[PDB]
Amino acid sequence: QIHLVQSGTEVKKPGSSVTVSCKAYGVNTFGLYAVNWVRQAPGQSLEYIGQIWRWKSSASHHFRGRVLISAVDLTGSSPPISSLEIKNLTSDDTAVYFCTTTSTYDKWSGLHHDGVMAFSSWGQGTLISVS
Amino acid sequence: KKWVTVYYGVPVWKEATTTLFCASDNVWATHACVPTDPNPQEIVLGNVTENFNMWKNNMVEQMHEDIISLWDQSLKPCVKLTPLCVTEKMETGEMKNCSFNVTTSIRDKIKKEYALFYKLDVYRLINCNTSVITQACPKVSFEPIPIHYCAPAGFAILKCNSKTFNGSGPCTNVSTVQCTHGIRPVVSTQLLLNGSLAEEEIVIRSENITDNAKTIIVQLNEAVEINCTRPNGNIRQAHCNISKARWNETLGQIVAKLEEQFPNKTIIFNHSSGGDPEIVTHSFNCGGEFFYCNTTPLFNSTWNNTTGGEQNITLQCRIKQIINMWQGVGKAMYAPPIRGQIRCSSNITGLLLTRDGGRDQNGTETFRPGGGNMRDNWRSELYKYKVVKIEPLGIAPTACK
Amino acid sequence: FILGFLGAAGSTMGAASMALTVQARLLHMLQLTVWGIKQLQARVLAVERYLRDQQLLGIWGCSGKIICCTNVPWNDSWSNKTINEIWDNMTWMQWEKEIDNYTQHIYTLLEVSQIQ
Amino acid sequence: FILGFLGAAGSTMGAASMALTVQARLLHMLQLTVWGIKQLQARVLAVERYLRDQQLLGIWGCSGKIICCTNVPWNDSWSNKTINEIWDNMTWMQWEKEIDNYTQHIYTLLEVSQIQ
Amino acid sequence: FILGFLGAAGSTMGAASMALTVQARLLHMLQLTVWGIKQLQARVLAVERYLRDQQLLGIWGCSGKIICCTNVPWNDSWSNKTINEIWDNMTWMQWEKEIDNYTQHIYTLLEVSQIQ
Amino acid sequence: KKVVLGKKGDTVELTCTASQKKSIQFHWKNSNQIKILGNQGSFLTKGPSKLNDRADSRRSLWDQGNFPLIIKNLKIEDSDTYICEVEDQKEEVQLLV
Amino acid sequence: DIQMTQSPSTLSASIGDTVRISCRASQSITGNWVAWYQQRPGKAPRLLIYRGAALLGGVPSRFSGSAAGTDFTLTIGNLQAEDFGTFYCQQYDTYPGTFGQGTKVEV
Ligand SMILES: *[C@@H]1O[C@H](CO)[C@@H](O[C@@H]2O[C@H](CO)[C@@H](O[C@@H]3O[C@H](CO[C@H]4O[C@H](CO[C@H]5O[C@H](CO)[C@@H](O)[C@H](O)[C@@H]5O)[C@@H](O)[C@H](O[C@H]5O[C@H](CO)[C@@H](O)[C@H](O)[C@@H]5O)[C@@H]4O)[C@@H](O)[C@H](O[C@H]4O[C@H](CO)[C@@H](O)[C@H](O)[C@@H]4O[C@H]4O[C@H](CO)[C@@H](O)[C@H](O)[C@@H]4O[C@H]4O[C@H](CO)[C@@H](O)[C@H](O)[C@@H]4O)[C@@H]3O)[C@H](O)[C@H]2NC(C)=O)[C@H](O)[C@H]1NC(C)=O
Ligand SMILES: *[C@@H]1O[C@H](CO)[C@@H](O[C@@H]2O[C@H](CO)[C@@H](O[C@@H]3O[C@H](CO)[C@@H](O)[C@H](O[C@H]4O[C@H](CO)[C@@H](O)[C@H](O)[C@@H]4O[C@H]4O[C@H](CO)[C@@H](O)[C@H](O)[C@@H]4O)[C@@H]3O)[C@H](O)[C@H]2NC(C)=O)[C@H](O)[C@H]1NC(C)=O
Ligand SMILES: *[C@@H]1O[C@H](CO)[C@@H](O[C@@H]2O[C@H](CO)[C@@H](O[C@@H]3O[C@H](CO[C@H]4O[C@H](CO)[C@@H](O)[C@H](O)[C@@H]4O)[C@@H](O)[C@H](O[C@H]4O[C@H](CO)[C@@H](O)[C@H](O)[C@@H]4O)[C@@H]3O)[C@H](O)[C@H]2NC(C)=O)[C@H](O)[C@H]1NC(C)=O
Ligand SMILES: *[C@@H]1O[C@H](CO)[C@@H](O[C@@H]2O[C@H](CO)[C@@H](O[C@@H]3O[C@H](CO)[C@@H](O)[C@H](O)[C@@H]3O)[C@H](O)[C@H]2NC(C)=O)[C@H](O)[C@H]1NC(C)=O
Ligand SMILES: *[C@@H]1O[C@H](CO)[C@@H](O[C@@H]2O[C@H](CO)[C@@H](O)[C@H](O)[C@H]2NC(C)=O)[C@H](O)[C@H]1NC(C)=O
Ligand SMILES: *[C@@H]1O[C@H](CO)[C@@H](O[C@@H]2O[C@H](CO)[C@@H](O)[C@H](O)[C@H]2NC(C)=O)[C@H](O)[C@H]1NC(C)=O
Ligand SMILES: *[C@@H]1O[C@H](CO)[C@@H](O[C@@H]2O[C@H](CO)[C@@H](O)[C@H](O)[C@H]2NC(C)=O)[C@H](O)[C@H]1NC(C)=O
Ligand SMILES: *[C@@H]1O[C@H](CO)[C@@H](O[C@@H]2O[C@H](CO)[C@@H](O)[C@H](O)[C@H]2NC(C)=O)[C@H](O)[C@H]1NC(C)=O
Ligand SMILES: *[C@@H]1O[C@H](CO)[C@@H](O[C@@H]2O[C@H](CO)[C@@H](O)[C@H](O)[C@H]2NC(C)=O)[C@H](O)[C@H]1NC(C)=O
Ligand SMILES: *[C@@H]1O[C@H](CO)[C@@H](O)[C@H](O)[C@H]1NC(C)=O
Ligand SMILES: *[C@@H]1O[C@H](CO)[C@@H](O)[C@H](O)[C@H]1NC(C)=O
Ligand SMILES: *[C@@H]1O[C@H](CO)[C@@H](O)[C@H](O)[C@H]1NC(C)=O
Ligand SMILES: *[C@@H]1O[C@H](CO)[C@@H](O)[C@H](O)[C@H]1NC(C)=O
Ligand SMILES: *[C@@H]1O[C@H](CO)[C@@H](O)[C@H](O)[C@H]1NC(C)=O
Ligand SMILES: *[C@@H]1O[C@H](CO)[C@@H](O)[C@H](O)[C@H]1NC(C)=O
Ligand SMILES: *[C@@H]1O[C@H](CO)[C@@H](O)[C@H](O)[C@H]1NC(C)=O
Ligand SMILES: *[C@@H]1O[C@H](CO)[C@@H](O)[C@H](O)[C@H]1NC(C)=O
Ligand SMILES: *[C@@H]1O[C@H](CO)[C@@H](O)[C@H](O)[C@H]1NC(C)=O
Ligand SMILES: *[C@@H]1O[C@H](CO)[C@@H](O)[C@H](O)[C@H]1NC(C)=O
Ligand SMILES: *[C@@H]1O[C@H](CO)[C@@H](O)[C@H](O)[C@H]1NC(C)=O
Repeated sequence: QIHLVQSGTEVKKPGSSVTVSCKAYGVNTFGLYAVNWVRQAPGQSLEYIGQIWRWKSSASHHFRGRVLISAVDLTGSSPPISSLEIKNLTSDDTAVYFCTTTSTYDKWSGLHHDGVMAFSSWGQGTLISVS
Repeated sequence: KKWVTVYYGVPVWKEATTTLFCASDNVWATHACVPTDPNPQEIVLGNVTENFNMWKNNMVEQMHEDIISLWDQSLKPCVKLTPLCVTEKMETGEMKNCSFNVTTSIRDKIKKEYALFYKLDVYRLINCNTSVITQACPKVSFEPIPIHYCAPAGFAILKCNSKTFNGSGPCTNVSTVQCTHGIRPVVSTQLLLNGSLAEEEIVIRSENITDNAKTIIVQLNEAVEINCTRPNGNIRQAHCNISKARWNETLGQIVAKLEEQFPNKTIIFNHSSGGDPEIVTHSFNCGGEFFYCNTTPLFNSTWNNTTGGEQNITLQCRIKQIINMWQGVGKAMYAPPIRGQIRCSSNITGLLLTRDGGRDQNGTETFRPGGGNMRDNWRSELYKYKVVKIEPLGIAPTACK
Repeated sequence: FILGFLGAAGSTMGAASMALTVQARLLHMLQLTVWGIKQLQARVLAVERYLRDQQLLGIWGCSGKIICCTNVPWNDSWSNKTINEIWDNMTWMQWEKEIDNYTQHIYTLLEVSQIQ
Repeated sequence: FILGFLGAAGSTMGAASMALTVQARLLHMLQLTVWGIKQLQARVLAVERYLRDQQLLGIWGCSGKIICCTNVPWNDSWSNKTINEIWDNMTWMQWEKEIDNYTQHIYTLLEVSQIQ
Repeated sequence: FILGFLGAAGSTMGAASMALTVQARLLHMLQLTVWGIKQLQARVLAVERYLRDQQLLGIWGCSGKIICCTNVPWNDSWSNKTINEIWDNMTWMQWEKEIDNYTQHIYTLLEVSQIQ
Repeated sequence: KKVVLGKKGDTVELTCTASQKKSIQFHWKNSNQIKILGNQGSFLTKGPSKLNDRADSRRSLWDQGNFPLIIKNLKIEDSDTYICEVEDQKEEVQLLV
Repeated sequence: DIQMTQSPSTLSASIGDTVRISCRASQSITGNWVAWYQQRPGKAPRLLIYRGAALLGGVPSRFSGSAAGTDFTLTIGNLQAEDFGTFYCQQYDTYPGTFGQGTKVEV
C-alpha cells in the first residue's frame, strides 16, 4: 500500500524559492518506483511538472530551469522523500501541488512508456498563494 | 504499399517462472542432476536496463523445495515428529454456523460451542495431532557439492555485474548466462557459511529498512575463516576459534558502513535475545554432526565512531541430536553420535542481523542478530539472478519488395 | 544454439537483423548410462522445441526462413509511423510493449490469409 | 501430436481444413535408465517420421506448408466435377477410393514439374 | 540416409540430379543400456547435422527444396561457358576445383540478397 | 480492531489469521514498535522487550494459517495495543485489565 | 505536444446512468497510450483506467472504455452515489502529455 503524504500548506511573497516535501511511505526504493509531479491552478485542468525516473531528475521543456527536483532514498529512520525546488515565485504560480508514484517494475505493465507515465497513486496537495 | 513481415530470432524477454534444473558434478545428484558444462558461457549486453528485485524472486521457493528434496533423501533422521493438524470420525464442522459438540472427555465427549460467524476451535476448527515417523538410519556422510542451476530450453538467467548491488534498483551492466555459478547447500542459522563474497566492498541490505523486522543481510569482502573441532574429556563437547583482529577489522568496516548510511546514531551489539535455541546458537550441520555453538562473545563492538580471550576467541559448542526441523515444523532424531574427531574449517561470509529500533533516549540502537530463515540464506547466493522467458517471434511492417 | 538470439538487444532493429545473419552464419558402470541419457534428453527437447516453432512458422508460409514476405496488408492504425523512426529510433522493447492485442489480431489474420 | 489428423473424418473437406487449422493452432537404479530411454526412442522416431514427410513435401516445393499452391495443371479426366460437389458432397473416402492410379501419376508429374 | 549422396560421382551433373531424385524417392542388464544409447546418440547427431544444413539453406531462402531458385545474378567472370558444356562435359570435380574463391564470394552475395 | 480484557495473572489469547496455509513469516509488535515475537521460517524467536519470558505462541497452528499469541502473567504493564503484520494486515488489538 | 480535447465538457446524470464520454486527440494514438482519472472535490485525483482497456484492481468493475484512433470512450456502468467525479483523460504517448478538460456530473 502507498500512503503518500506531503508537508504543510504555505503562502508566499513574490520573488523567492520554496522546497515542497513529499514523503513516500510503503515504497521499496526509487529504483523500482518513479516520482512524477503535477500542479493544479484553482479552477483549471491539471498540469504536468516533472519526473525522477531512474534517478534522472528533469522538469518539462516549457518549464525548464525554474523548478527542478531532488529525491532521497530510504535511510535508517527516513522513508523515501522527494523534494521540489521552485525558483522565481511569480503571481500566477498560485496552485495546489501534487506528487505521484508509479510502478516501474515490469516493462510490460503499461503504466510507463519510456518515462511518459500514468500516475498510480496520489498525495494530498499543498496550496501556494501570493500576498 | 508496405505490409506485414515476420521475423524469427527476436530479442524480447518475459518474466515467467519455471522449473530450473541441476547441476555440476550417489543418491540425489545421480538421480536428479546433470553433469557440468564447459564454462565460460556468457553474453554481455549493451544498452539494456533490466529491473532487478531480489526480495520478490521466484528462484527462492524452487530452490527451497529442492533442498527439501535433498535432505529427506541424503541425511535421513531415525524418527520424524511432524504436526498433523486436521479438521477422529467426522467432517462435522460443515460449511459454518455454531453449536457442534465435539471434544472434552478423551477426544469423543461433547463441547457444544457458540459462534455463528466462526473463529477456530480445537475461521473454522482443527483438532491437531502428531504424526510420528521412524526412518532409517545408515550413518550417512554429507558434503555440500556445488550446484550449477542450469536454465531449461528456451529460457535465460539474467545477471547483474555492479559490485554495490543493493538487490533492488536497476542494473545497467546486465549479462546473460545459461547456467548459474557455484552454489552449495549450507544451512546455517545466525551466520553465513561457505558463501560467495563481494568483489569491491561489503554490502548491507534489507527487504525494508525502518521496518525493523526483516532480516538484514550483511555480505563480506574479507574471507574470515572459522575452525570448529571436537577435542575431548567429554563425548559431546566441541569448540570454534576465530581470528581476533580480523574480526575487529570486519566489525569496524561493518559499523563504518552502517554509520555512513542508515544511521546517524550510536551502535550496540548483543546476542539473540531468546526463543527456540537453534537461533541463540550458531547452528550448522557438519559431517553428520549438528553443532550448536554459543555466540555471545563475537558480538561486542559498542563503538563511538572515531577479558574475553583477546587473540584466540573460543566458542563453546554442544553437539545436539534431537533437532528442530527447518524443513517443516517439528523435531527429528538421527543416529547416535560419532567417536572420532571432526574438522569443520569453514568461511564466515556474512551475517543475519535484525534491529530493535528505538527508543527516543537512545540514541544508540540495539542491533541484536536474528536468522532462522533458510530462504534468506539463499537470497545471498541467488544474488543477481532473474528467470526470463525468451520469445523469438516478431512482426515488422517493411516494404518488403 | 538458441542462446545468442538476444545479443543485439538494446540496439536498434536493423543492426539486430545483421547480427542475426552473422550469428546464424557463425554457428562403463551405471554412471555412464546415467550421465549419458540426460545429454540426449536435452538434445531431443531442444530439437523438438525448434521444430515446433518451425511448423509454427510453416503454418504461415514461413518455414525455415528467418525473414519471409507474407501476404497481409496493414490496418493503418497499426503504428502509423515513418520507416526511419521504425528502424532507427525504437528497439524491440517499445514495440512489443506497444502492440500485443494487435499482434494477437495479426496472428489471426496471418492464419486466415495463409489458408487462402 | 499426430493423433488428431483424423478428427474431422466423415465430414466434408473444407470443414476438415478448418479443423486442421484449429487443431494445429491448439497444439536411481536400472529401472530409471530402462523406463527412460524408450520415451526418447519414441520421441526420436516420431520426429524422424515427421521430418521424413517434411522432405517428402519439400521435394515438391511444399516444405512446411499444410496447404501449398503447386504448379501442375489438370488432365480433364481427373474427376471432371463442379467445385460445389467437390467440397460439399464428397468426403476423402470416396476420392481416395476413386483416384489412386491417378495419384501415382500425379506424384510423377509433380516431381517432373518440381525439377523444372 | 546420407550415404547415397555420392553414387553418381564421376558422371555428369544432370544425371546426378536425376539420381538425387531417384535416391530421395527410394528412401535386461547393463549391456542393454550400454548398447542402446549409442544408437540413439548417432541418430540424434545425424538429425542435428541434417537440421544444421537445413537452416544453412534456410538463411538463403531455400529450405524445403533440394533444387529451386535464388535471386543473385552473375558476374560474367564466373565460369563464362555455354550450358551444353556446363551440363554435359564437366563433372562436379572440375568445378569445385575451379571456383572456390568465387564460391566464398557467392556465399556472401547470397546472404546479402537474402536479407534484402 | 478488537478489545480483549484479562484481569491479572491469567493467560490471554491473540490471533492473526492468514489465508495462505504455508506458515509464512510474520511478526507481532507493541504500540511503540518493539517486537514481541517473530517467525523465522518454522522456528520461534522472542522480542527484546519487557515480555521476553512470559510471551508464548502455540506452534502447530502455523500450518493452518492460524497465528496465535499467548500472553501469561498479565498485570498493569500490558495495557497497550499489539499489532499484527503478516503480509499487510496491520491490525490493532488491545488488552486491558 | 499532442493536444487532447474532452467532450462533453459538462453533463448531468441521474443515479444509474451509462455516461459515455469521448476524449479526442489531435494525432492518431496507436498503442492506446491514454489513461482515465477521477477527481472528487478536495481529495486526490486517483487513476481509474490505464492503457484504455485495462482496469486497475482498486477501481471497481463498473468502469470501462474503448478506442477510436483519435477518440477514446470512457463508460460508466450503473452509476452509484460515490462516483460523482470530475473526470480527466491523460494522453501519455509523447513527452510530456497533457490531460483533458473535465466532466463535472450533476443530476
Ligand atoms: C543501492 O545502490 C544504488 C546505486 O549504488 C543507489 O542509488 C543511488 O541512491 C542515491 C540516494 O542516496 C542517489 O543519490 C541522490 O541522487 C539524486 C538525484 O540527483 C540527480 O539530480 C540532481 C538535480 O539535477 C538537476 O539540477 C541540476 C542543478 O542543480 C542540473 O545540473 C541537472 O542537470 C538537473 O537539472 C543533480 O544535482 C544530481 O547530480 C549528482 O550526480 C552527478 C553525477 O551524475 C554528480 O557529479 C553531482 O555532483 C551530483 O552529486 C543528479 O543529476 C539527488 O537529488 C540526491 O541529492 C540529495 O541527497 C544528498 C544526500 O542525501 C544531498 O547531499 C543532496 O544535497 C540532496 O539533498 C537535498 O535533497 C534532499 C531530498 O531528500 C533533501 O531532503 C535535502 O535537505 C537536500 O535539500 C536541500 O537542497 C535542495 C536542492 O537540492 C533544496 O531544495 C532544499 O531546500 C535543501 O536546501 C542524491 O544525490 C544516487 O544518485 C543513486 N545512484 C544511482 C546510480 O541510482 C540506491 O539508492 C541504493 N539503495 C539502497 C536501499 O541502499
Ligand atoms: C564449508 O566448506 C568446507 C569445504 O568443503 C567444509 O569442510 C569439509 O568438511 C567435511 C566434513 O566436516 C570434511 O570431510 C571430512 O574430511 C576429513 C579429513 O579430510 C575426513 O577424515 C572425513 O572422513 C571421515 O568421515 C566420514 C564420515 O564419517 C567417513 O565416511 C570417513 O571414512 C572418515 O571416517 C573416519 O574418520 C573419522 C575421523 O574422526 C572417524 O571418526 C571415523 O570413525 C572413521 O575412522 C571427511 O571426509 C572435508 O574434508 C572438509 N573440507 C575441507 C577443505 O576442510 C565445511 O564442512 C563446510 N561447512 C558446512 C557448514 O558445511
Ligand atoms: C517499510 O517499513 C515502514 C516502517 O515505517 C512502513 O511504514 C509504515 O507504512 C504504513 C503503511 O504503508 C503506515 O501506515 C499509514 O500511516 C499513514 C500516516 O499516518 C502516520 O503518520 C501520521 C503523521 O505523520 C501520524 O499521526 C500517524 O499516527 C501515523 O503514524 C496513515 O495515514 C495511514 O492510515 C490510513 O490507512 C489505514 C489503513 O492502513 C486506515 O485505517 C486509516 O484510517 C487511514 O486511512 C496508515 O496508518 C505507517 O505509519 C508506516 N510506519 C511509520 C512508523 O510511519 C512501510 O510501509 C514499509 N514498506 C514496505 C514496502 O514494506
Ligand atoms: C543485551 O541483552 C541483554 C538481555 O539478553 C540486556 O540485559 C537486560 O537489560 C535490561 C535493561 O538494562 C535489564 O532490565 C532492567 O535493568 C535495570 C538496570 O538498572 C534493572 O534495574 C531492572 O531491574 C531490569 O533488570 C534486564 O534485567 C537485562 N537482563 C539481563 C539478563 O541482563 C542488555 O541490556 C543488552 N545490552 C545492551 C547494551 O543493552
Ligand atoms: C489426535 O488428537 C486427539 C485430540 O483429542 C487425540 O486424542 C487424545 O487427546 C487427549 C487430549 O485431549 C489425550 O489425553 C489422549 O491421550 C489422546 N489419545 C490417546 C492416545 O489416548 C488423538 O490421539 C490424536 N491422534 C493421533 C494422531 O495420535
Ligand atoms: C560489465 O560486466 C562485464 C562482465 O560481465 C565486465 O567484463 C569483465 O571485465 C573485467 C575487467 O574489465 C575482466 O577481467 C573480465 O574478464 C570481463 N569479463 C567478461 C565476461 O567480459 C565489464 O568490464 C563490465 N563493464 C562495466 C562498464 O562495468
Ligand atoms: C554463552 O556464554 C555467555 C557467557 O557466559 C552466557 O551468557 C551469560 O553471561 C553472564 C556473564 O556476563 C553470566 O553471568 C550468565 O550466567 C550467562 N548466562 C545467561 C543465561 O545469562 C550464555 O548463557 C551462554 N549461552 C549458552 C547457550 O550457553
Ligand atoms: C588460535 O588457536 C590455535 C590453537 O592454539 C592456533 O593454531 C596453532 O598455531 C600454532 C602456530 O605455530 C601451531 O604451532 C599449532 O599447531 C596450531 N594449533 C592448531 C590446533 O591449529 C591459532 O594460531 C590461534 N590463533 C591466533 C590468532 O593465535
Ligand atoms: C488488448 O486486450 C488486452 C486484454 O488481454 C489488454 O492487455 C492487458 O489488459 C489487462 C486487463 O485485464 C492488464 O491487466 C494487462 O496488464 C494488459 N497487458 C499488458 C501486456 O499490459 C490491452 O490493454 C488491450 N489493448 C488495446 C485495447 O489496445
Ligand atoms: C549504446 O549506446 C551508445 C551511445 O548511446 C553507443 O556508443 C553504443 O555503441 C551502444 N551499444 C549498443 C550495444 O548498442
Ligand atoms: C583455521 O584453520 C586453518 C587451517 O590450517 C588455518 O589456516 C587458520 O589460520 C585457522 N584459523 C585460526 C583463527 O586459527
Ligand atoms: C579495534 O582496533 C582499533 C585500532 O584500530 C582499536 O582502537 C579498538 O579498540 C579495537 N576494538 C576491538 C573491539 O578490539
Ligand atoms: C548524523 O548522526 C549524528 C549522530 O547521531 C548527528 O549528530 C548528526 O546530526 C546526523 N546528521 C544529520 C544530517 O542528521
Ligand atoms: C565485551 O564482550 C566480551 C566478550 O567477547 C566481554 O569479555 C567483555 O566484558 C565485554 N565488554 C563490555 C564492556 O561489555
Ligand atoms: C561517545 O562519545 C560521546 C561524546 O562525544 C559520549 O557522550 C558518549 O558517552 C560516548 N559513548 C559511550 C558509549 O560512552
Ligand atoms: C582454540 O583456541 C584455544 C585457546 O587458545 C586452544 O586451547 C584450542 O586448542 C584451539 N583449538 C583449535 C582447534 O584451534
Ligand atoms: C574459503 O575462502 C578462501 C579465500 O580465498 C578460499 O581460498 C577457500 O577455498 C574457501 N574455502 C572453501 C570454499 O571451502
Ligand atoms: C497516418 O494515416 C493517415 C491515414 O490513415 C495518412 O494520411 C497519414 O499520412 C499517415 N501518417 C504518416 C506519417 O504517414
Ligand atoms: C468436362 O470436360 C469437358 C471437356 O474436357 C468440358 O467441356 C466440360 O465442361 C466438363 N464438365 C464440367 C461439368 O465442367
Ligand atoms: C561469355 O559467353 C558468351 C556466350 O558464349 C560469349 O559470347 C562471350 O564472348 C563470353 N565472354 C564474355 C566476355 O562475355
